Amino acid sequence: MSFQTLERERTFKNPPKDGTSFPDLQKAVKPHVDSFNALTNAGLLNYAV
Amino acid sequence: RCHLEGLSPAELIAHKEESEEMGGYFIVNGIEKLIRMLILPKRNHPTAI
Amino acid sequence: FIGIKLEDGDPIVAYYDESTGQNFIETYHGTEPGFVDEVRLLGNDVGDSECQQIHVKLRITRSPIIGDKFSSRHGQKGICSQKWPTVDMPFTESGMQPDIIINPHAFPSRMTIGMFIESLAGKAGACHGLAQDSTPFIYSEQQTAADYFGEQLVKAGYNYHGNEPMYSGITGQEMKADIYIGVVYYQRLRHM
Amino acid sequence: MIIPIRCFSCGKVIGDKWDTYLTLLQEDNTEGEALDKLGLQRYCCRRMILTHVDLIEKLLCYNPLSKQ
Amino acid sequence: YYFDEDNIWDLDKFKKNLKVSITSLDQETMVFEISGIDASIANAFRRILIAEIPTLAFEFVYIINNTSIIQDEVLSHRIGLVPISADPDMFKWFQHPLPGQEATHTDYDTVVFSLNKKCEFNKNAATDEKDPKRLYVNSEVYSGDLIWKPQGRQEERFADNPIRVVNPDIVVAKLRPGQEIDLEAHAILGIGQDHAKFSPVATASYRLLPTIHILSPIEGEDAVKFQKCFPKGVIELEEGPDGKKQARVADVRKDTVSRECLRHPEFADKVQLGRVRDHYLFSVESTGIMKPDVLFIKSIAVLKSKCLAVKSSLQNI
Amino acid sequence: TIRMHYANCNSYNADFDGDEMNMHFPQSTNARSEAQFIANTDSQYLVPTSGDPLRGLIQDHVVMGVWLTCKDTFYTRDEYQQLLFQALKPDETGMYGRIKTLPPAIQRPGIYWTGKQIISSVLLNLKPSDRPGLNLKSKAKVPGK
Amino acid sequence: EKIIILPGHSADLTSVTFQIQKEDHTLGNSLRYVIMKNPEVEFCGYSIPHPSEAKMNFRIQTAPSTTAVDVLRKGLDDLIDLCDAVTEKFTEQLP
Amino acid sequence: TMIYLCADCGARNTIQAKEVIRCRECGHRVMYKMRTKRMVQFEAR
Amino acid sequence: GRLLSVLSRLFTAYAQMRGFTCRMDDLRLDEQGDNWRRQLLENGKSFGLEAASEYVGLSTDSPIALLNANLEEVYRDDEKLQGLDAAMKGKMNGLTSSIINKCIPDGLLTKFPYNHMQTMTVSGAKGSNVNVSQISCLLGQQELEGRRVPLMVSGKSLPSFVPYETSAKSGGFIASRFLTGIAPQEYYFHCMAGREGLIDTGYLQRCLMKHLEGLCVQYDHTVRDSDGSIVQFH
Amino acid sequence: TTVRKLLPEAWGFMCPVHTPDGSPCGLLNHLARKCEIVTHPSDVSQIPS
Amino acid sequence: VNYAARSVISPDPNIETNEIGVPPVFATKLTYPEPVTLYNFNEMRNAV
Amino acid sequence: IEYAVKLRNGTATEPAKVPLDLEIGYVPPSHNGQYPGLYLFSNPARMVRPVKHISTGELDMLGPFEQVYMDIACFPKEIVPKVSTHVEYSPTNVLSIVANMTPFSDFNQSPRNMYQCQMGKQTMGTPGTALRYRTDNKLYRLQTGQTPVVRPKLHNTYGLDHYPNGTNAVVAVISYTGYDMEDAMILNKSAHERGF
Ligand SMILES: [Zn+2]
Ligand SMILES: [Zn+2]
Repeated sequence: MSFQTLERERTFKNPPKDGTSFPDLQKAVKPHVDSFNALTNAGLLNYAV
Repeated sequence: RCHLEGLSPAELIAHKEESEEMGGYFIVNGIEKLIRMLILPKRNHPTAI
Repeated sequence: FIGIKLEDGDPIVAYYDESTGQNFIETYHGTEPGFVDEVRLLGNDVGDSECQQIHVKLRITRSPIIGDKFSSRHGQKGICSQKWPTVDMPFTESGMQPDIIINPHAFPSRMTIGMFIESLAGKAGACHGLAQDSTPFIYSEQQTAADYFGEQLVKAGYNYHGNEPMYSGITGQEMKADIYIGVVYYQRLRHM
Repeated sequence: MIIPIRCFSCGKVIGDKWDTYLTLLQEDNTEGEALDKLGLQRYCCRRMILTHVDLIEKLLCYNPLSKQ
Repeated sequence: YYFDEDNIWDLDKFKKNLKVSITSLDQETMVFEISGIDASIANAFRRILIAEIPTLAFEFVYIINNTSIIQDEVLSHRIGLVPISADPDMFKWFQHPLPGQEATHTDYDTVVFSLNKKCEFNKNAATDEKDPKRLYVNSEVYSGDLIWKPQGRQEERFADNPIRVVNPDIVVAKLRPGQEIDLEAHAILGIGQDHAKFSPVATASYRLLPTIHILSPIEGEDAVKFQKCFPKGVIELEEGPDGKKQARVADVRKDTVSRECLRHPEFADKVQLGRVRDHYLFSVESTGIMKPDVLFIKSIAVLKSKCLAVKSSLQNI
Repeated sequence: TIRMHYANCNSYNADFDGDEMNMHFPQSTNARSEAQFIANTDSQYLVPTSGDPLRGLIQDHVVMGVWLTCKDTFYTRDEYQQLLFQALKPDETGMYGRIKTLPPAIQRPGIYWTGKQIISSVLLNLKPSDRPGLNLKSKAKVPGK
Repeated sequence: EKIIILPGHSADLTSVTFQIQKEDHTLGNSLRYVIMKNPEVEFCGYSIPHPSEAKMNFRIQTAPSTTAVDVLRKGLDDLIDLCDAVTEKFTEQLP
Repeated sequence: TMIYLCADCGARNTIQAKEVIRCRECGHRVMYKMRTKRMVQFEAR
Repeated sequence: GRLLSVLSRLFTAYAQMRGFTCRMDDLRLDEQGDNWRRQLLENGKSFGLEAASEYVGLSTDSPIALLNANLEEVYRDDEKLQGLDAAMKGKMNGLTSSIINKCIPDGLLTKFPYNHMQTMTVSGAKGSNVNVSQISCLLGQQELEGRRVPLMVSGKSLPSFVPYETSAKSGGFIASRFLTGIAPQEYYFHCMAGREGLIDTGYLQRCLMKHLEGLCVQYDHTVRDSDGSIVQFH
Repeated sequence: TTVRKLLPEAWGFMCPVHTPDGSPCGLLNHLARKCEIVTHPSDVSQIPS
Repeated sequence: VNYAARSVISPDPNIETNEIGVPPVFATKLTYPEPVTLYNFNEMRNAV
Repeated sequence: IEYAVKLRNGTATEPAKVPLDLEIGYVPPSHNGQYPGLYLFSNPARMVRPVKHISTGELDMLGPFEQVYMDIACFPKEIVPKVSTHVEYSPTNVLSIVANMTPFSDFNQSPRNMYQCQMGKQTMGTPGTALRYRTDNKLYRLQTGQTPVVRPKLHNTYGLDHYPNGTNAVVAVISYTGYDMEDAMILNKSAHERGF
């Protein structure tokens, strides 16, 4: 493996308009964010009330 | 329920959040608060004690 | 002013009372020279509010000073003791001075052998241009990563045991013993 | 931030050698050893332009005086 | 009480054994060989060459307007590192200003450069190519934009040799539409052991001439492996009608003394790795100020100077 | 930053990572004389728990002492003089006029001193004016084998 | 004050300890290596009290034949002569 | 008066003391102070 | 005090002149001693099951299911655990002391004087022989609070092992050395040992100091407290 | 010597080494690398069927 | 109390096992009384 | 698992007969053991980790109820047939993020690695990129950063190229100075003024 230089540069220079370049990070934080969604959606609060 | 979900790093740069924003904290008074994960016993399984 | 150097006994901001019509002041609690990188006029509310909140972001400079802590990525924390003169430092046959000198009295009783592994791997990957991969539980007891990097380095031309003959910076004449030199990743602490 | 001119270990200045080495990997198809064409005989001042992060081209896209 | 009757000083004899040869010289590189010299004197030579000769380097920076992203002190320091092409001997030292310090400038001490750039958004852009070299104009504050400002007679005294930054190509900072940096730099004579920016030589080191000598002649594969052990050139495979192959040291100077052969089990008995005790191989690399030969001559000159100064004060008492 | 010697590390047991200290100074003359004579660092060599001394040299000193002391060592006149002076530095201490040495252990084909001669020499340099030299036999740490 | 006599000097001015100001081994080691080339030197060793300052305590002990000032004088001179020989030779090498 | 920078719109606002604070062109309610030209001197260490 | 100071600066200067470093090869054993380690480990490849069958009472060629029932029956209790592990620990320790006695004095590359780590160890400077043993030979049994690795409900030491696994590899004994590296299954138990050593890691000084304030040595050499009453003579 | 011990049911679930030292040593442990938490249940009617 | 500083320590092998090397800052900020006799007069006067 | 490999790919994605989240806590019987009983759980908020089911070649998820009863091999090499029913994706999958981002972490005595995590969480690196709009109390940023020469691959995968925390130093282990004992260390003056 080599340091992704051209990747890193043509990453920085033009930020990606498609999606997050590092999905593993979003997955790493996935717990809380999905907790919030399942709160609002997923008929969670409506069950509580 | 934020205006940042689904956003690509590009428009995140259009706002003043870094390219790989994570989300996961409630912003109160400005300071990044967070609810810790805590361990409970198992759901609904009768445990011996 | 934006970017003006402050000191301790120095006003930062000035507000006056309306009724009394007298100016008050705010001094810099901190006790090190700090500048100001930007000041921010916080709209106090939804609107229709005079600027009742201001935000100053002071930038403090901390070069590596005597008494601060360094650590490789092995828990091998150290302390900046004297900042030796660059000429009194020894040198390789190529001559580049050792940017950081640590002691051999740290590795026994600390078992930080992966440090030596990382050192050799760095010495190789730097020369060839390789991003040395070091994922745990790849290298087996059949071939030690030691021997793999030893191949890398003997290909580089250096010693297989990472050693390198050094001349005393102060006496000039070489040491009786070869010396271990590599390229570790050092980050700085902030506890100081 | 920026490529640190006058490397720590070596005494060679390298700050000039950043975009000149970038457009070697970029369009010369040679791997990192294009720096050998640059003339970094050691490894010391060599390991800088190799694994230097040029984060500042991403920090600069944050002008609040962007007028837009 | 012992002098050994051979530790004597004989300027004639020392000089008659002393031999110099300049292997390679350039504008920036130099390597040469000295002989019949003790460790102390070569040590001292490296010692002066590294730090102990003065050289113009930016010291103060009067900032005028800097709205950039890089912090000011960082900008100042980074500039404080770019070299400066000017005769270091055509100057007179800066008397560091004690309290009562303001008026301590002249035109025989220091030099001033300046820069001021506001990256304007370039309107000739077709579409979005975040180069951004072509999207914006003057986005990169290089070293080629630190213009020397003459100070009186300087303009005339160096009219034959106009002073400039020796590398007009370094990128000093980076800018974007709206922001600006404006400042001027003050550069004086300073000695390396005061600040590294005053060390003129990029890299100065000397190697004791290593000697490689086999005791027993190796043969065939061991000869092949042996030549393969050390870098190429140092070992020749002996073209032997008697026997088939031996190895001999062609040029011990190309050799790196990494001591790889000694690692192999069987080779350990054949060869011994000594080093010449008296012969030195200097490798000199200045930065942009002076030519390495002038560096060498100036260094020894300064050592003579220090000898003379101690001598003069010794005469005093 | 306040600087002290290693040999005090052990007694203060401080790990020299940042652990700060209090630095006191007696005002009167009697208190300073008392600190100077009774509780001077030099008068704290045997801990009170048992007679075992705790102040003394550490990893680097014991290491290179082992190396140098080994009989395989040798020194020309240059090394011997430079090293003897380097250890002495009497001026920073005072109380001493001139340095005395020993003859070389070997003379032919060349003069050479051994590190063991060196230790003897330094021990001689501090020999009190009239205090008989030291005679002693005691086990070393490194086993003989 | 460039070079000063320290108060540990012998009455006979045979064991004086020169204290060179604003100097380090650059001159020290060369000086001593030259001095050890003098048969009339019984002792020659340099040190440094502390690197933070630039002071080098120097030492000369010699036979009662000649004192230390002349010894240091001639040693400096011989070293300068070495400098000149080196310079001359090297300069002659290149054109 | 004072001259500031509308954070988002990036527009000089020229607001005065004891005044409602907001961008005049877009309506933003956060504004930085511009950096005037102020003599500051640094060592190169 | 002077003598200490001068010896200090002395060895200091010697450090400037000579040089001393702990390079890599001072850990890599000789291939002869390397395969010595190999032979002895391959021998002890089955010691664990040996001590197991012995302590339980069955023989080494006993049926697998019989020993299975026995082991399940064993470490539902704890005393049975204590005795079993005690046996296993003595056994592994015998093996360990064995291969250590064989390798470290001569199996490694360069001999005592030139080996810079042998020096820093045997000279009392820093480290010990157990350190070179671990780094260069093996790690041994991982005594955590006495016995060893604890057994989970299914009695398997680890989801890497089968239940009622007997091999010392699953018994907290691991063979690898630091020099080459350790296997994940070993890494886990070793982490357990370390972090246990962590969680294992002054009011008396106002008790034993309270009544012991005075206790001074009066001139008559009859040591009292300051009130007048004796505590000791001489 | 309670839960503060690393009882060996964490292999791949929560990191062995990643844990502060001092008093809160052992108490707070971080998750392993890949271990997720399912947060969105599903219908299981076909499970009893 | 008064006349007692508080600082971080770093070791040093050059100085002494006895003496402690102190930065000049404290030498300035730590002072103590001294009667003046006739013979110590020149020292004290110089310090003044 | 089978319907999983179907629904993932082109196969029609019906309401899953048997979703992946559900954990099958089959508890074999034994004296003085856990009360044996099949235990199917579909509740959210459970610890669930993936491995590869060895019979098929597909993904598998289970929680800390089947672990204690499952023979999951650590290595494709370790598998003993007819008993070992699962294989770890990789031993990597046992460590956390920061502890995994550790050169040859399987070498040092574990307390060192533990200090390594606890202190490396306290490093003077970049805390992010968008600093201009951070209203925090105290942040810390280091000016001249570079990625290591030695690294685990996941340091590139996880996008750690965008938060360097240190540099790469020319280290030489040597007892030369005499000031670097009791763990102490020296810093080359030149490399320090040069922007260390
Ligand atoms: Zn370099
Ligand atoms: Zn606005």
